[PDB]
Amino acid sequence: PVLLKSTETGQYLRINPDGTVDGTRDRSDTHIQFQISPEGNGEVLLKSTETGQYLRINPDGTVDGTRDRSDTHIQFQISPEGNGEVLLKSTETGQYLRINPDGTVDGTRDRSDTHIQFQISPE
Ligand SMILES: [Cl-]
Repeated sequence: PVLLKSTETGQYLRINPDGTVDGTRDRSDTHIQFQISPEGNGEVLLKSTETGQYLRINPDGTVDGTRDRSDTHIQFQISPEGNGEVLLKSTETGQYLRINPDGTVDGTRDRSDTHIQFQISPE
């Protein structure tokens, strides 16, 4: 498993069993563990290790978890950002995953937003 941490706020992405997605600094939470798996030849899915849910950025910018493997909004591209940092971009909507300082998680098309930078680390 890997962890997905917001560089700016030091919060880890978490998919809760209720399907909501938020950020936490609780390193002991089992729900911050992810598996990155291939989808076709150029994309990835980001799946919760403990709940089996996939991260989804909806067209309206909300971010939640789903187990619907047919959903077209669970596909991501990971793009290097210099240093050990990456952006996590929805292929379908062109939105970047963002963790806000209040712990909410959402999507934005603004590539200059400081809250879209992530560091991926083995657990
Ligand atoms: Cl905020």
